[PDB]
Amino acid sequence: ATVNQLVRKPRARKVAKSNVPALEACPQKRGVCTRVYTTTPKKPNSALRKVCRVRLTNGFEVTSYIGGEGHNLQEHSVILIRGGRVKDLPGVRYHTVRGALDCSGVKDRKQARSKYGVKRPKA
Amino acid sequence: ISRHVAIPDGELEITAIRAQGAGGQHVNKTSTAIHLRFDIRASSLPEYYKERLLAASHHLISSDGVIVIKAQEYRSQELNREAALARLVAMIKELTTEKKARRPTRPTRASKERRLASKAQKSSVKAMRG
Amino acid sequence: ISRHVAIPDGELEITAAIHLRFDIRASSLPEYYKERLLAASHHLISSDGVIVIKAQEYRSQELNREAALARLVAMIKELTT
RNA sequence: AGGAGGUAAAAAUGUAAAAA
RNA sequence: CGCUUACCACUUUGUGAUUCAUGACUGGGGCGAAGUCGUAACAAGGUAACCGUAGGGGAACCUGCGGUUGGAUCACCUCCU
RNA sequence: CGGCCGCAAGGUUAAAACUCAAAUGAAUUGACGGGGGCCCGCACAAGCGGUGGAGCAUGUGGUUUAAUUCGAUGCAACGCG
RNA sequence: CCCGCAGAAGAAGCACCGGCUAACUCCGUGCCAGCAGCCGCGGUAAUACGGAGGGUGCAAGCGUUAAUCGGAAUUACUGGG
Repeated sequence: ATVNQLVRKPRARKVAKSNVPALEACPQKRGVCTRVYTTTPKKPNSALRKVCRVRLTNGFEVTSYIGGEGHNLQEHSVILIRGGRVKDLPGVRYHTVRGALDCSGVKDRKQARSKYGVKRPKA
Repeated sequence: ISRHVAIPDGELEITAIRAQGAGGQHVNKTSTAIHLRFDIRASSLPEYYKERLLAASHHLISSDGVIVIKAQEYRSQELNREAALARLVAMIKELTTEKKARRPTRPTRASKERRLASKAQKSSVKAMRG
Repeated sequence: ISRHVAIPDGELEITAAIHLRFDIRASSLPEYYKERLLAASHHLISSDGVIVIKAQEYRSQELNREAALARLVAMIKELTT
């Protein structure tokens, strides 16, 4: 307020933090993908989450989430990664793109098959 | 259960040299009453516990696992002889200790107060469309 | 230099689908570690030393025979240290 | 009805025995 | 033409500045509670609380000094007029 | 952290990573208070007689058993169904 | 571009269906497996997990991801405390 204060120090634009620091303006990224383990979510939920630790192409070791029943990764097999938090397991903020190089689709997903990358069974 | 001291007679090489430090002309001349053994890794008594002595970083044991202990406490050589045999079983039998991992743990009554806690919030969140 | 030989199958009182065996106190492993064995308070071990082994997860009979015996020797090596 | 004095004492936790 | 002189780039040496990786170990923080110790604060929370400061202490915190109200509490018994 | 100041304690200026969908204010209905006021009840007090100690009857837990049927299981289960 | 043969021949999927936000039931699994942008759904009837039927949106495109402005008068000169 009080214009003289304003002309000396302008209106500060709030530089927002990007939620996914994989690489700015980058839709997907691939990784070596090691360390497949399971830890517990927080107070609301109760389960066992299958997560993975990926060595990125630009060299960032972050943890991602394998959305689905289909487990197709063991200490290797390069997969595709997209942004998305699951908010129950704190620390993870990425989704493994189901339908990647070595990550096949999940079986019996007869509804909503674009996600989980399953092609159409002609029968 | 049953455990008995073995110490392979002859399989353990034993040398003898003079002592260090001060102590007149009896410590630099006939001070060969001092020991310095040699327990190669080729000995292998338990065979599988043996490989745990080799990869085990420690002093008084080289890279080839010759296990060299220089005894220097008193004048008597029979004293350092037993003093050494004691430092071996103190080093060897101190690494036999295969501590148990025995894990992990798991909630026993979390769901007994946590699940009931949420179930109490799940019923309160009904304020919306009538 | 201290040859180890934990010879099982001796003075036993193995009672039992899922095992509930006991261990005789008047013998096996002498006074130096026997007092260390008789001075453990974990309420699995009673006030006598006829230890009530309640191994029930290793379903099968012969399996729980040795698993409770495994519960025995593991408890033994801990208390013989 | 205004008014001034004096009058009182220690005591935790809410899985709490039930698992390895 | 050859030679010579001044200038400049790569290269070199020495010494600083800054930045970025990394480093046994170490400080504190967040998060996970499913354990251990205590119960400080929220009622006068059982010693009102908090703020600054100094010292103390396994932990919350304790104590001294000074300050703030973002503190509760006025029942009765003797008596004068 | 760097700068700045300080005998020192430290002060002043002032981050970010990470993490959460909350944190906060006033006020309202309650509820609780080792807060206050008032009042009642075999609540206390004033008394009398009992239980708990003994034996037996009966119910329950535990234990044992081929089965010892099942349910109730602070007050308000336990001479209960 | 026009004339002619032309058997419908050769030509529709995708997401979603708890609220927000248009649209519902049954079955299988039982705080397990899993879903999710936000609040959250799940402990043997799951209008939210999977599948099935039906429905709604959009269409040779439809989703998800990422990024910008918007909503945000949450940098407010217009237009804040």
